[PDB]
Amino acid sequence: GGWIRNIGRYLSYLVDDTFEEYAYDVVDGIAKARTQEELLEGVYKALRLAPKLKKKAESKGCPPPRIPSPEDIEALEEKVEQLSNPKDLRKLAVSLALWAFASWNNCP
Amino acid sequence: GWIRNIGRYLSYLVDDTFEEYAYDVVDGIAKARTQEELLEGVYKALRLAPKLKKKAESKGCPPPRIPSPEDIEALEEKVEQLSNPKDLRKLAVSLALWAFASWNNCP
Amino acid sequence: GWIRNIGRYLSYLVDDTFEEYAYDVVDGIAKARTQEELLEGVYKALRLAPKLKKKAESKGCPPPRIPSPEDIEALEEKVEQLSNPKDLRKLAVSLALWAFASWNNCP
Amino acid sequence: GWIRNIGRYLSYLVDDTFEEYAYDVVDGIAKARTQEELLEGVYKALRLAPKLKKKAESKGCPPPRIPSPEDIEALEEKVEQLSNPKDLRKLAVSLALWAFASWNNCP
Amino acid sequence: MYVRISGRIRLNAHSLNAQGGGGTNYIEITKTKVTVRTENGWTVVEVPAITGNMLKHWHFVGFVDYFKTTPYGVNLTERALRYNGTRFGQGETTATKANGATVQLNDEATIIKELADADVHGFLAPKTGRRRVSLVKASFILPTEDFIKEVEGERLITAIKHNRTAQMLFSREYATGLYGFSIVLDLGLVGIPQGLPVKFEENQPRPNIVIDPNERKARIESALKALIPMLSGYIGANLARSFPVFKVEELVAIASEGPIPALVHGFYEDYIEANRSIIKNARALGFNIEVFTYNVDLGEDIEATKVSSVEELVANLVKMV
Amino acid sequence: MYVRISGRIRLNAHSLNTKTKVTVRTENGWTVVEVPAITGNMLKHWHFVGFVDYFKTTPYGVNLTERALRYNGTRFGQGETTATKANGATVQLNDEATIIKELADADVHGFLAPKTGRRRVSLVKASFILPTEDFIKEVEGLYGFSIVLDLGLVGIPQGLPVKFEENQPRPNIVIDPNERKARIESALKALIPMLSPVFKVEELVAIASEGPIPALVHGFYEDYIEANRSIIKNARALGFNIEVFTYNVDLGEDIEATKVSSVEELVANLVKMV
Amino acid sequence: MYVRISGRIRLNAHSLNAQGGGGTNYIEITKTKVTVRTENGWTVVEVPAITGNMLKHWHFVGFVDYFKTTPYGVNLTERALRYNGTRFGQGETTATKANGATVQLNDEATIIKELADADVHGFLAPKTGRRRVSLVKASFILPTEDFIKEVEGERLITAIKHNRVDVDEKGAIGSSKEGTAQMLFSREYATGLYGFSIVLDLGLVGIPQGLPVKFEENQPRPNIVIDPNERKARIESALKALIPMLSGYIGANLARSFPVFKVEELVAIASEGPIPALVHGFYEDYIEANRSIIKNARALGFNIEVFTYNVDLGEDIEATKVSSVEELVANLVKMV
Repeated sequence: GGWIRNIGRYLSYLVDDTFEEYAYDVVDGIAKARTQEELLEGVYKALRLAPKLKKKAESKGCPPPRIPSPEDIEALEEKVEQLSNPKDLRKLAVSLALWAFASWNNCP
Repeated sequence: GWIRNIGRYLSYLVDDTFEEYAYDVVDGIAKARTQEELLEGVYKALRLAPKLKKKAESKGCPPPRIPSPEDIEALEEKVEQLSNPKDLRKLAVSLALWAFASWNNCP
Repeated sequence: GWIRNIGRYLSYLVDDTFEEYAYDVVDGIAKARTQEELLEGVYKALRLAPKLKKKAESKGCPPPRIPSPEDIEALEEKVEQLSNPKDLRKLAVSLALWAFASWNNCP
Repeated sequence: GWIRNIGRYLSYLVDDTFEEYAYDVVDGIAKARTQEELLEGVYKALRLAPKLKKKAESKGCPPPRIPSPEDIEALEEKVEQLSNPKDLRKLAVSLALWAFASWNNCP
Repeated sequence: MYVRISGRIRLNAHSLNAQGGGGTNYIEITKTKVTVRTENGWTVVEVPAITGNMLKHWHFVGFVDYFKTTPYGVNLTERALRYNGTRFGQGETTATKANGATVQLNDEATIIKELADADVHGFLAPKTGRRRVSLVKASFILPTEDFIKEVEGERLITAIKHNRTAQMLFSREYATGLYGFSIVLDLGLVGIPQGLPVKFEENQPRPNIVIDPNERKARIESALKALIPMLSGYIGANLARSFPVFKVEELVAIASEGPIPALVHGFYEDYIEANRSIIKNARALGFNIEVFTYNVDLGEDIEATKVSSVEELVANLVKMV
Repeated sequence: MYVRISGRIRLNAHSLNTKTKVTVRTENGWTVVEVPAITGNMLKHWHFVGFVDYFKTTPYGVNLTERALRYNGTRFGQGETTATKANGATVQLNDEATIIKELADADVHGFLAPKTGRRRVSLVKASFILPTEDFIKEVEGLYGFSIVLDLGLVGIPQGLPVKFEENQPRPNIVIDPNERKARIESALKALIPMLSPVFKVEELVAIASEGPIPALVHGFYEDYIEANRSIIKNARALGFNIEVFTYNVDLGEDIEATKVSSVEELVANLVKMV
Repeated sequence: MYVRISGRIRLNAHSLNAQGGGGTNYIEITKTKVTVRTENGWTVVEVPAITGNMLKHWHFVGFVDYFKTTPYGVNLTERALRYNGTRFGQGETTATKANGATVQLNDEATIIKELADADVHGFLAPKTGRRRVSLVKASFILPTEDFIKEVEGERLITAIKHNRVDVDEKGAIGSSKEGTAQMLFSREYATGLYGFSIVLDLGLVGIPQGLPVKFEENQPRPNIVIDPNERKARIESALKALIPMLSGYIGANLARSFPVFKVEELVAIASEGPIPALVHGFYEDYIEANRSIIKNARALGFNIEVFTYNVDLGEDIEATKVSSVEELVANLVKMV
């Protein structure tokens, strides 16, 4: 409900240039979310790199990354809780995985 | 609900200000497989609560939200029915996910 | 559940308004490998009863809650049947998970 | 099993409403590792019985219950067949642990 | 001028540095674990001890006591006048001199010059962030391994109770035994800032003495004379009702102008034999080392002055500087 | 003024409440032994009651507590925010100086009021009455004792011992100097009963000085005579003036010391110099 | 002087290298987990330790202390005089000498020429990118296996609690509302018998790392930018820096703890060329593991010269029986 783009903006920081942090493994794991448990594990792995990007963005004259709000985490948690079917789990995972590759204007 | 308070407390161990970066406890809680590992990781995380309480006034930040006895005394028996690691990993990742959220720790 | 009563007493000795800060015994109880170590830690924690009895009134606080003699029986019978390090460590960590909780004492 | 009467007797010299507060015997009971010093400690603790008996009527409360001679005798054959120190000190620390509780010594 | 003192002293029927029961009426001596060789391998024993903080504070007390009589005694903090152990607590940014004039804490040199409280025993002011390493270092006071070898236990401690509603009986623990001690005084930086210990005017090392050199000599002699009420009894706590029965048994002291190795603690049984080498070879390397020995024979080949008391030791050390 | 006394007394029928561990000489390996002893607190209480007794007869002996009059030397206990004088007047427990000017017992023996947190270190320090090694070696009774009178701060608060009127160290006296002298004289005279239920002093060494001096070595040890004679003959050269008095003990030659024949004349000589 | 020394020391009643505690009333000695066989399956146990960073910093302190006296001691960084452990800041481009001069942070040859501590301990300039591998490497200080295994428990640490007393001008303790700067300040105190295996590859001192060896005519030569007398003085200071290391001048809390120190035993090897790193003394049988590492090393063509203190090291091995530590340093510096 609008938080997919919010978390995708943060996820895109792990693939774009001007960051030197090419963590394709976490993006692939989130995109390959077979079940909810390891989908949450992939999201946690993506969030573990938040301090690195947050502190290194100011070291290169770039705005700090838009770390998702706790409301976004609550939305993700409640979406995962009611989902026990891989049918919609696949499309849900791909939804936030696809936003990783986008032409975001992180550094002007 | 019983996860947001503990996650709020956990987010205090890694953030701007509050100069105590302890990624080891978060990593142990998230990567815990059995009940004992999760319990000891939670104990390690809560061991730093007096440090956060002392550091709150040392920097002018509002006092940290120490988890109430109720949520922990419910979480303990919430843990003590999980015979499979699959249902424990989801609980651990849910516990450790909030540690990297944009909380207003020091407004 | 027979542990929160003794957990409150355990938390009485590592919180403010009581000026004890005996982290050593709490860490010993939590980081217990053999049952003898856990028994020694619990003995050390329970040793500081008389010091905290009359000091609470001198600091204008309600008397602290010693665990009832009934629960020592249950603790002993549980530790007798727990010999494997796994369950013993689980019990030891669960004893002091909320030692640093936010119990409301001395209002 | 012959463990609560001795605990009551040990508590009777540490609990309130008394005057003889000798922490030495209860401390040495916990810190025991060989047969001879443990027997010396228990005998020294038992030799405080006459003073407690003579001071019991000083307050009017019922006199303390001295452990029965059979209970004392059982300890000899209960400790004489223990050789390892791990089990020898378990009873030693249990005796001291049973001294601290929150019952009533005498109304 | 650097000096190291060590040896063995008989603390008989003392109560120094008790753990303290606070509210409760049990007073116990502090306990520490030490390792002893025995015969079947290393064994750990819990023994009474006196922490180095106790000895350091008492040496500070003696230093103030013997620095009051010096005509340069105005250069003391107000806290040091009442033997207030704290140097600069958290929160404050100024010091109260003995005269009464306030002393700023924005620089190390001004603190060093204005007051002698922080010069000898160091200081820390967290508000302004100033720090100065203490020039006096003391170790624990442990029973010597020789004594613990043939004491074979019995806890080395006896509890005695005292009386006085306001009527309670409180029991305190008393210890005994031949203990070992060692103190180090690196009194070469007295009156010298840590930030700029040298000046290098004509491209040569020059000590950066910021105070009057006669005042520096007075401070040094007072600091060494502070050892006078250390081996006489004024050490530890509960001096009102205990007053430890004190007598120095063995003493070794080394003094020098340049940096020298720390002499081995007297706790070990065979510290004399190690000291013989650590002193003879140290002099062989080319260190100007003066040796004073009380009630100990370290053999020949060493120009060690055989002495009879403690005050001659400080007298010789003072006349050496 | 600083005075230190160490000696031996032949005591019989001790008055403990209390044996403690003591390490005897036993050159063939140190060993410990339990021997009866008199606690230091009992010595301090005896000195306190003697001081009160000899201070009551003083014309200035009005600045005393009701507790001291009945010899109940409990001093200040928990929960007491005020004290009662000898004449019945009350005194407030909020400062050292205001207590000093009206409480003689709280001055010479120190005090502690926990309710207001006011502390004053005792000016008299006592050690145990231990049986000397010289006696214990032949038994396998003679007793050794040491007493310290740090009367240099009588009537001087610890908060502001010096004033610095124009940058000189001066004794900050908050009482009448004549009253301070009388208090010191009474404290010195308080040793008359301390050396007099059938014990008679055998050997005794006392030292007095206006400036601080190292504590005299305890008379417990067998070799205390040589240690103390070395102490005196050695510390006289450091630059301190020490008056040494002996009781039937000779420190040797090339040393000046008055040979007293009784304790009362010892106290007379000690008080006549102040 | 590729000198390697390892041995057992009886560290009793120390508090070196605490955990800081963030400034609260409880601070604990740092602990690490080590593996022991116990003859019934390898098990890991958590015990106090001294991190190698502390040992290296104290070696640097000893080095500058014994290098100031040498007349060649002018070439020292200004921050090094105050025993500041830092070498170069994150974003600083210049350095300050003792006399107050300015040293650039490019062409590290001149940096090691004009600076002493940065030459022998290495440095790092993030801006320019200069770097230099430390010529002194130290290992952890851990309780030995034979001791850690025979105690069978025995937590060692005692946690003595000693607090500050504060009195105002009215002799009042005070309360929390007035502050009075009172804290209980509990500290951990440990004991035991430990081992150390510090090494010193001092043969590379005064040589830039970019061109360690120069070629005049198809022949190697050391690139000694500094004067040979300066190199000898630096080597002598580095060797003598071990004197206030095996005497009780290591760790922290020296003003209150000052560990009761004694070297139980030690073995050192100097040699001239690259040689095997001596095994740590933490293991129980290291002496045997050393008796088979120097007896046969001399057979391969290494001019190993070994000094030993309280270790037999066989009889067929030509080992110099040193009686103390500083004369071991004298023997080491005899060969400069």
